Amino acid sequence: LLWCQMKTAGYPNVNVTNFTSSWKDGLAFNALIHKHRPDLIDFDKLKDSNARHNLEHAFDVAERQLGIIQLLDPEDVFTENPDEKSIITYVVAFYHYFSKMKVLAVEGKRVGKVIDHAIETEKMIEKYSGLASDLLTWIEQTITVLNSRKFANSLAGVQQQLQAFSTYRTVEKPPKFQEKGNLEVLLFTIQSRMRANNQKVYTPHDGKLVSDINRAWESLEEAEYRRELALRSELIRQE
Amino acid sequence: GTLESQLEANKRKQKEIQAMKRQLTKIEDLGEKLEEALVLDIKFSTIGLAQQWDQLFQLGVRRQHNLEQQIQIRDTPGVSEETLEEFKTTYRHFDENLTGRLSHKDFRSCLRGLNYYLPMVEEGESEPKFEKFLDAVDPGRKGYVTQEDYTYFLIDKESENIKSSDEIENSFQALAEGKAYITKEDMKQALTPEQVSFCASHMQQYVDPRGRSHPAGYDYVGFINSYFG
Repeated sequence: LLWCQMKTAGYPNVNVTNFTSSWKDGLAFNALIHKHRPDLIDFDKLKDSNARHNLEHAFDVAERQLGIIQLLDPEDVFTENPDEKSIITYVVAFYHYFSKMKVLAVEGKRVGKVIDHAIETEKMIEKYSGLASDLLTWIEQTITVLNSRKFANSLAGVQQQLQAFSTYRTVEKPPKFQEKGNLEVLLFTIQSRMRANNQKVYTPHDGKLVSDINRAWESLEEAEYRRELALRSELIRQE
Repeated sequence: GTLESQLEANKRKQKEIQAMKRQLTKIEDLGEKLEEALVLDIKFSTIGLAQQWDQLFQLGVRRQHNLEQQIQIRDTPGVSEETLEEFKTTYRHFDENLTGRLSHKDFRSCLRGLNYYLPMVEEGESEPKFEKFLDAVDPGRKGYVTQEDYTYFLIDKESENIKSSDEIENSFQALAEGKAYITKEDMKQALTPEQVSFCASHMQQYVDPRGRSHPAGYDYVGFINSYFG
């Protein structure tokens, strides 16, 4: 009663002091369902002299629009004999209903923010997994090509693979080292994402690690490098 | 400890890069003559470290921008001016004496005016929701709540940014209405079915204290302690 009196005294034109005679005009139910949801009822064009209407308006938007069902009449309140248990059931009903749906909306936005942030992280988690798999397969099928250390015997030929290897140096190495930097950027993005989200460790699976990429990448550097040694050894002999 | 100091560290990195892009010139221009000095070999490629320097520049800029993005995550309440004005009006209405401190009964009446599901005045019974709220507001049992004491609870209860996972812990309990298990239907009045499908895929089945398993019983405690713990 203190809740409804305090909330309806601030609301215009309705004064509620009891549970029997302050409710006969029907404006108080409509005011309390209008504060939490103004969008359904035009409270301003209602008058107390149409009191039997005023309940059956608000009573008609009570069950179907909101989901609270109980069987009375406008005449039952309109009679001088009051029903205390009916109005007690109604007041506890919309109190629990409005508190429930208020905390429902608040908790809904709370959970939605975090889970949207999370799923936005894991789509590009699968993107990172796919790019890492593609890049490491490319790495290990290119080192196999670069193992080949047998070719013909000619000054023009040795100079021609020198030119081809220099073009493979100066055109192809910058982008095929650039995907490693892009992968590192994505991994730090995931790190910053998780401690923004504050969950446990992602723990990228075995066979897909930065240490494995580094191991393969100095491995291809070494294979390149005692490719280069043998190249100019035979070059200077032929020269 | 605080995220403002990291700015300075990033700024210190921003103090390095221009000087060292200075330094990059005195490498690369030098390379310009040694490659015109009739090739030869240096065990080394300068252009590659040019891309690693550019990569360090880009990661530093992105890390800085993501760090102001984070400090905007943690320092934006998102509460509208209308909600704050309503909270101030409720604080003024509950404190009719204008003493700047509302009593425990006044705080309970204001919480009832804030549409909190708190049953009151049971016949010789004690409930723990009001006690927990009083402990969160005034843990010292001072008997009065100031303007800021209730405002901290309102800000932590209102919207948007989250300090700790404990509120998620005991807020899926409130979403489950105090039940140790939750259902998909309860989750589907608040959350998009996209995220509901995610939650049903990644969170397991609940076991009660009796040990019996519901087919529809879902435990948020184990899921939260598994991902966020």
